[PDB]
Amino acid sequence: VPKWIQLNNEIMIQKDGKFQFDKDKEAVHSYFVDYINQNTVFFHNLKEKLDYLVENQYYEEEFLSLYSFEDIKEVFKTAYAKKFRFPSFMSAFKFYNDYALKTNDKKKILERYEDRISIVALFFANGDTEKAKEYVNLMINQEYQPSTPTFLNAGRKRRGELVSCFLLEVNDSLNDISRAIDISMQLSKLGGGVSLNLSKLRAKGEAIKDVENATKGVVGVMKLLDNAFRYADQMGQRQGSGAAYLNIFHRDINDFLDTKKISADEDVRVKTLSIGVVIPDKFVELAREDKAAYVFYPHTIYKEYGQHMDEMDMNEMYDKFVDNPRVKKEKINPRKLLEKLAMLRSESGYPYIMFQDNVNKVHANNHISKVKFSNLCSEVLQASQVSSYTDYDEEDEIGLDISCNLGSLNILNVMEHKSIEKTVKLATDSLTHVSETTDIRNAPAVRRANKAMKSIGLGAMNLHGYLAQNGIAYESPEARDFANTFFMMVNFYSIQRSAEIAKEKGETFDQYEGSTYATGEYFDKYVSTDFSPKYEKIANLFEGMHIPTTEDWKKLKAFVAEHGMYHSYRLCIAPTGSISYVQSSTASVMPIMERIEERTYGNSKTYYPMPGLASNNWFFYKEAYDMDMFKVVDMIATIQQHIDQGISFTLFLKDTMTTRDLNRIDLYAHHRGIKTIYYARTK
Amino acid sequence: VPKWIQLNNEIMIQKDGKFQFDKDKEAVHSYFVDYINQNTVFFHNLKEKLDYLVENQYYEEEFLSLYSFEDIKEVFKTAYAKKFRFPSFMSAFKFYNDYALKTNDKKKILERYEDRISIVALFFANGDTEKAKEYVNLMINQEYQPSTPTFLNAGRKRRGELVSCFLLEVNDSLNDISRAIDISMQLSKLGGGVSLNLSKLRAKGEAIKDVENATKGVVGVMKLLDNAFRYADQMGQRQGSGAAYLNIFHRDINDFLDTKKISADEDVRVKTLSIGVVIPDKFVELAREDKAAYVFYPHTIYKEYGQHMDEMDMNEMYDKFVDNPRVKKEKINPRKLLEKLAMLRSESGYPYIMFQDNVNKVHANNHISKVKFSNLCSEVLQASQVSSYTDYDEEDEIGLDISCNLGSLNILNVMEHKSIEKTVKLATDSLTHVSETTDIRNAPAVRRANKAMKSIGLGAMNLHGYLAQNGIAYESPEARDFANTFFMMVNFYSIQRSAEIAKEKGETFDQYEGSTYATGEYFDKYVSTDFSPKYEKIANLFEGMHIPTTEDWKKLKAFVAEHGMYHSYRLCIAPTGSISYVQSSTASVMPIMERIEERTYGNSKTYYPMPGLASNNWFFYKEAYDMDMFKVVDMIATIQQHIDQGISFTLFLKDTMTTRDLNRIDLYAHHRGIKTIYYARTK
Amino acid sequence: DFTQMFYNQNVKQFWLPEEIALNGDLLTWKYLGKNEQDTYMKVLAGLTLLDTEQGNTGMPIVAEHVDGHQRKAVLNFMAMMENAVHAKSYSNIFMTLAPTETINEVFEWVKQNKYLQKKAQMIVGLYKAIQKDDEISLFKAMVASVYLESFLFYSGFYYPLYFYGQGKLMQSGEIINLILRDEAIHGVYVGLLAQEIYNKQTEEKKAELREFAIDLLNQLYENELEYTEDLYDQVGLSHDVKKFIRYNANKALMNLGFDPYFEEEDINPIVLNGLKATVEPLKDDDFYF
Amino acid sequence: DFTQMFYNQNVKQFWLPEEIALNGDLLTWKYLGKNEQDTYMKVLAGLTLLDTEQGNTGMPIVAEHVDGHQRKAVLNFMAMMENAVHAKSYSNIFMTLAPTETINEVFEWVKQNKYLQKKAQMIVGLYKAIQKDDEISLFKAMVASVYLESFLFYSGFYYPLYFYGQGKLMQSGEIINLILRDEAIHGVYVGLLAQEIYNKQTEEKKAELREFAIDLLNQLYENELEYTEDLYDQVGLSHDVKKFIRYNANKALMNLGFDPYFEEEDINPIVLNGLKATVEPLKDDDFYF
Ligand SMILES: Nc1ncnc2c1ncn2[C@@H]1O[C@H](COP(=O)(O)OP(=O)(O)OP(=O)(O)O)[C@@H](O)[C@H]1O
Ligand SMILES: Nc1ncnc2c1ncn2[C@@H]1O[C@H](COP(=O)(O)OP(=O)(O)OP(=O)(O)O)[C@@H](O)[C@H]1O
Ligand SMILES: Cc1cn([C@H]2C[C@H](O)[C@@H](COP(=O)(O)OP(=O)(O)OP(=O)(O)O)O2)c(=O)[nH]c1=O
Ligand SMILES: [Mg+2]
Ligand SMILES: [Mg+2]
Ligand SMILES: [Mn+2]
Ligand SMILES: [Mn+2]
Ligand SMILES: [Mn+2]
Ligand SMILES: [Mn+2]
Repeated sequence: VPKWIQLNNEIMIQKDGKFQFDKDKEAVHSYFVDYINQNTVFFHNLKEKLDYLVENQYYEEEFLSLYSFEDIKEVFKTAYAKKFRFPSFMSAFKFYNDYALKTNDKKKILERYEDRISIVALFFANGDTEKAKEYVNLMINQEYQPSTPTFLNAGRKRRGELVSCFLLEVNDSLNDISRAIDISMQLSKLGGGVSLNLSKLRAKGEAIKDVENATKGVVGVMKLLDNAFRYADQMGQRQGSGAAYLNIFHRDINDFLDTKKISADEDVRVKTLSIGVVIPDKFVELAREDKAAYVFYPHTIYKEYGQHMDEMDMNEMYDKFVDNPRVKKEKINPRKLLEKLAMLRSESGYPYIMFQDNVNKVHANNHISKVKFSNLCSEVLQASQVSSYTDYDEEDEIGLDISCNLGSLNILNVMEHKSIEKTVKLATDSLTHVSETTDIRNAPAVRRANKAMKSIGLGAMNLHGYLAQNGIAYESPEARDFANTFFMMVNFYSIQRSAEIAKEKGETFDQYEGSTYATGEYFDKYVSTDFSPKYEKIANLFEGMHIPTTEDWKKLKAFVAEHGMYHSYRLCIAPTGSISYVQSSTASVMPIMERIEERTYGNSKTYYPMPGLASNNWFFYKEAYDMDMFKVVDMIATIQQHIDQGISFTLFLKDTMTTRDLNRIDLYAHHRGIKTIYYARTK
Repeated sequence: VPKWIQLNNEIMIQKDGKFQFDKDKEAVHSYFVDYINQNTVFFHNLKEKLDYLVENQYYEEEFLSLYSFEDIKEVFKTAYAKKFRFPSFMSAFKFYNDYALKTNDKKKILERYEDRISIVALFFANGDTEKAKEYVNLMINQEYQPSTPTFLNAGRKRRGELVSCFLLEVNDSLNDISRAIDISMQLSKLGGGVSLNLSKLRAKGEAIKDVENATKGVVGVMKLLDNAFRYADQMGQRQGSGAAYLNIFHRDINDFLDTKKISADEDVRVKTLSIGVVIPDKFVELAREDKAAYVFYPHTIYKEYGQHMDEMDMNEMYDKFVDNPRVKKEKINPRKLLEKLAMLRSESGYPYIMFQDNVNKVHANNHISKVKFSNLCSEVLQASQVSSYTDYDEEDEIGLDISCNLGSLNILNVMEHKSIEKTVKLATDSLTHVSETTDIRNAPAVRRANKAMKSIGLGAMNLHGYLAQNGIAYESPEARDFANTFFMMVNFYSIQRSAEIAKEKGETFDQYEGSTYATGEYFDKYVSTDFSPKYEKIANLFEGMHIPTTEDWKKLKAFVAEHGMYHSYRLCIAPTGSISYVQSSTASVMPIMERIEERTYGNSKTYYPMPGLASNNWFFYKEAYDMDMFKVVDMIATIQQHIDQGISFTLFLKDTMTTRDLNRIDLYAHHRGIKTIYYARTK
Repeated sequence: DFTQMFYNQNVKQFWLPEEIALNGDLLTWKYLGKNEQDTYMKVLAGLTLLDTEQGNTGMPIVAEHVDGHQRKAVLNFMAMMENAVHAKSYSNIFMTLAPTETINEVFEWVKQNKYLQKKAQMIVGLYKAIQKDDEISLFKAMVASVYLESFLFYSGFYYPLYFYGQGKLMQSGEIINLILRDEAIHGVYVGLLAQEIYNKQTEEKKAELREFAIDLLNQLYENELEYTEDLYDQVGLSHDVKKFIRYNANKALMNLGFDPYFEEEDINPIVLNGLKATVEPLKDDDFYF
Repeated sequence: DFTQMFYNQNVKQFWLPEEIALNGDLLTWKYLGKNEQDTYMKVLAGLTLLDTEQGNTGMPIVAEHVDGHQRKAVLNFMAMMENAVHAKSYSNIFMTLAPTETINEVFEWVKQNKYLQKKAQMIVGLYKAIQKDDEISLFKAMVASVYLESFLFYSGFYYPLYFYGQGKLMQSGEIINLILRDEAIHGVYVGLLAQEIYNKQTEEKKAELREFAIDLLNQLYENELEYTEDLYDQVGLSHDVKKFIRYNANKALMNLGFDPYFEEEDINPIVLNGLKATVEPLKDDDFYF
């Protein structure tokens, strides 16, 4: 066993009844003085390194050609001047195993952390040396972390796409289904997770040109998509991951759910395609009143009204659907469907739950389209227009397929540096650059939506780490007050940066004029309610930083009205799974699953303590499963009120609790304004 | 139990030690006195019937509008003047259960046999009343039978395409694979059987964008195609049928074959995807000499030579591939592979066997392309060019995808009417009309090849029926003499009609000038070898009909040289599954499987004796399983020497014979010039 | 003279309950009265208990004490059938026809039923009394096993056969017939082994062994009567079942080489109605013609 | 968490000796040298002798002491495969390749062989030492069983796999591959039963059981090296066989939830070529907060 492995395992060997957390630090030293420094490839100077990486097809030469070598040297020197040290063994291990650039045979390390950060910063700046240094300082301080696709692939020749998630709308036609399968394979080839809205597809037993009971429903398309994602599995490196979203009022909703039952037959079971359910407020109202609900056949509704079932408001059209004899429907028990959802989530963690009305009551771009589904991580909530892929030799009507670039603020590092504004603006600029340089030649709706919406996702990580390292319980009202203030600041500065980009470029996102940003409605709660901290401890935490007031929000509203906004969507809180290790941060705004996690790598086992875990903050690092899910819902709703897109909200459940407890948590989330629920992980 | 079913089951009841075959005739009468006439919709006049069928979206207005009502009435009167009577119960049952037009509620019969024949004739003639009457006389004499798609769908508004055999070339790319899946779905939606060539696809463990061990091979593509064919199942009417062809020198050939093993796992086995193997002469030579063979990685060959492995002659390329270090290959035992093929055919009848050099040594259009694969029934053998389907908003390079037009001569009815020439020419004209009226807007290469090649398949059936009713054993040399003469006359008149159509329209098929028809090579064996019958009995059978001599063939060769040939391909012998029942004929040129076949429809049993079966010809109606497969191979080769495309050749084996016997039959078929082997049906 | 043919017969009879689809019985089950369903569940539960102990204990312990690798192979195979095939098949039937609570209740009912506990106590007691190298204790356990195979199962088998014979519950009935076909050969085989031991004894010892066998049969019989009445009175069939178990008791005695003990009676006629290809390598001469 | 899954995998792997025709092996057997034929015979007899112990004692003794009806059924099925399928398969291979007198002599030799006896008696000793209601002694026997199934057989399996990977003795090699596939799952299953016992122990007791397992492995491994040289030096294969033993020792340890003992090595490519939360209804007022 390696020396650093033994040093890391020495953490759990208690001394005087206490964990040896400091041993972890020793491990990193070993991991660098025995493995990383020996396995790294050193050159005489930076010129030889850059030339070797360029000619050997490791780096794209275009982004490096925008800078003179003196500027690149200055950027690299700025990166190395911080003398960044990984405080935990797992941070360095995760970076050098998942994100550091290696040779073709993967026998040596070509990129250090500073090298990777410098390359990403130079790609972000697009020829601006000062901007590149700003990005270097932002990432080496670990205030901002680009998503895994962006951080791993920026400036690389053998790179994939920098966009993490893609959302596709599938129209009810064989041509559209085949095009959706093709685009899903193309985007999984690019490495991104693909989500498909199957609510427009007509249910099982519908007519294909006057021959009835002909359609296979959404389950056949689900099987096709599952095989497509199995085939396109990132060249066999990462399993192809897809998501299917169906409205709960679709007739196939049961069969949909039956794809995830552990007793499902092979002709129905789907195993590589995640499932999500979109629940309008009408379904929750029907379940609450115990009135029997009706699921609908989409094609009959489309024939009668000319629009898809998910294209209009069910809260106002459900009674018209039910009373219409030309609309076909089936009777269901909404409470039984809710119990089935809870049982399925207990068994397998599926489906994702999207509260459609919670998303669309604060959605700023309802004029473009209502949000009808979410992404594979159930945090992207954007307007999408379905595409009409016609026959060959016929022009296709290209719609809008959602796609946003992810980037997370490290809350602990951002607040320690007292740089919410600067970090938010620089992250917005980096995400705007990632969107601008993204061009996908096989997904036309994705390309058009990227060019028009200009949507980005600016997330946050290390919420629980910051709260526990500052002596604040994650479930406490003080923690929710901190989240309210911090994310109001993040939203304020993201809107300010979006408006500044719109002013400097003279262009807004497409159809911005009909948005609530243009009409000023979006700023209502910000121009009437003060989001400054209500607790003295939180206010002290925010000292040295100008917390925006109602007057600052009014000025920002006027600025947006004058100049517009460059981005249709700005903030989305992704799960941030593996890149949180490198940043020494807790995953996303979720509470920690465990204080010390035991992970098996190779034939060895390693223990990763939570960042900053110690004796004095052991009980502030409360495990998520031990927490009240209602207070976690309160925290997520408090954050969500300042996030325009959704938050990947994983439910952490105990084995003792029943499906009724899961249903109660889901209904409280819906009541509190939670937009989406990601996972039901049971301990 | 209905009266006609009792009269049909009375056949097996033996009187005086003989089957009551004549009772079947009585059954037909009952089937018409009790059921057909009662459930047949009658109109006051044909005008009312045509108006009702057109208005209720049963027929098409376009083809009926080309004639005055007097001409349509005259065509119907010509059809009804024959007073055609089905000689067996199963003929009428199959027609009125499969082909007769029924109401939307499927309880009444709108079309009789004469009505359907008249409608198909009017569709064929395209406005010529005399030509329509000629077609009516052809089909009511049952000399020619349009295929199930053409016969069932001609003149019907609610219909699939008139072509059901489609051959697709799949290029080695994700875009091409997705396009192939889409086209397969679209053609299965039209009701056609789709065959895909997977030899150009790179094997498992190949590089994608210079990353190693990334390709899933052809088995993942087969899984995708199997899912696509399961999804597209004729609006839930018939099981989606598809075929995949792989060259035996493709490295995936074992895994390909492993998709049909019973022991194969769920992630390996494809259930609705037929498989065929293309066997070049090089593989047979390697197996014969017991030299170990090599299966090659197609992408390495493409990188080294710039052409696909299946696009070049393996006979001259195999040694260069083996000696090339940059071509990756795996060692195999060709005799072990042959034994595996025989074992798989014994277990499941798969794969289909295509002898590439047997096809291509007589292929007339090798300049366009060599025949690389066959159809789902393993009888279509045509030149195909792969298409380069690029990314979106980029122009695709459309190639040639095979789609031939099926139609079968009834050898008994044709020869008893002494009308080989007239029937062949009229069938060629009808096939040309159906090929010209076919327009598929979702298969670009299929449409392009249909427009360019103008390839049709004119088959024959009732060969064994005709031979048995004339006191000739199917395995006798007299039967092979008759087949030689009859199919040489069929080829002569098909070529003459093709040249006449080319002269009339002033156009040949695309790239005809490079064909062996243009150079006169095709006629070589016809201008030197006399194909007149060598037996007096066969000559007396051909009495009253002019048998083309060598001088006639020289005149035809000169005529083709002067005027060209309209069809790239003219003759292919399809299995003729259900139309053989309606025509009261034995299926294809195959020998009969059973003298009397027992079938179960609903909860009732039915008995179909072979047409013309009696005590006198009971011995001549020898069952296929009791026959020597070498003599069946000899007869099929005798026919194949006059057929430009292949013949659906099913092997009929006993359970006693082993895989050595199957391999011996396959090798004798290869030796005798058999182009394709369809199935290995074990009794 | 017989083990090899029993080996071949046992292995050729191999089956799994999953070979039989059970959803076809759903309607004829739904249509039975509550009394009929109750008796049916309990009957199969009693059978499950017997096979559980025959598989866990009876067959393995007899296998341990019987000499000869082939005899042991037959007995091991029979043991596997008892618990891996027979006992499990009943759960397949239960899981198809009954809700979980009814299944839970019937297994609780076997634990507390005094006749089922008594018969298990008696049979398993004899199995566990076998002493190494003591042929008499082994004989006694083999008699107990024959009585389980050829007599005790039959109060249970009656009811599935009674339905099968009326064209009811025919898929479940198919499973039961396969189980019965197995037990018939198991009873014969163990009977032949018991006779081997009996035939080694003095006439005086034989007389004692017959006394043991008849006393044991009577004791089991009297208990089975009470069990039969307890289960079948609610469906009106107790007297009919009693005739059936006496019939099968005689078959068990015959399997042991003893004369029938009960007089012949007419059994319900309904219940009587309830009863790759070869590969050769390619020669170089097969490539030339 | 695992018994029903293993039940399924076991029963779906069921096979019989008669399925593979053996006579065609004589066409490659006749071309082997005397040393090759000698090694093959000796290896085959070694496997046969060890597998008989597993069928007569190893599996039945574990089935006897393990609690749980479903586990007893799976274990019974495995014992059946040893006695009814594997033992007949080994006999069939022998009878095909050697005359009766040669078979008797090879078994006499291997029966007296020091290295075969050492390992056979070490394993049997641990099975004989199991005490009623003592889970420690049961665990030790399970370790012995896993070592036999997943480790000790492999010095023997090497040779048939070596021929099988070369196109020699393909019929008997197919049989051996089916046997080996059964022993693999047997080893994994018994391994899970051992881990269950291990996980019920204190930390000191665990460390003591680990020391037992490693000490036993060491004794068996050192004897395997001697066994290997004794059989394989005459055909020049011992170096590669030793790599195969260590690789399989590591698999056996992993089956017992332990870390690999030996460094990772590549294997001979010819041999490689041969190889539910509680459902509670919503009660209303759960929709109001
Ligand atoms: N935790 C760590 N994170 C990142 N790099 C590290 C870490 N530990 C060691 N290294 C790398 O290994 C080298 C070993 O040097 P070390 O940290 O022991 O101190 P040093 O030799 O006094 O110099 P310096 O600390 O100034 O780099 C470091 O210079 C650095 O490049
Ligand atoms: N074998 C048969 N094949 C086809 N149609 C038949 C057959 N037998 C009877 N029919 C149908 O039933 C009708 C009655 O025929 P039948 O044998 O009674 O005498 P017919 O002289 O042909 O009668 P019709 O006056 O109808 O022409 C036929 O006209 C035809 O429509
Ligand atoms: C062709 C086909 C379609 N479908 C379903 C899936 C599609 O969502 C739906 C629409 O198919 P379409 O491609 O729209 O078929 P169509 O346009 O010819 O029929 P229509 O005019 O009624 O639109 O039909 C199947 O389930 N199986 C099939 O094989
Ligand atoms: Mg449509
Ligand atoms: Mg390519
Ligand atoms: Mn039993
Ligand atoms: Mn039994
Ligand atoms: Mn064994
Ligand atoms: Mn074993």
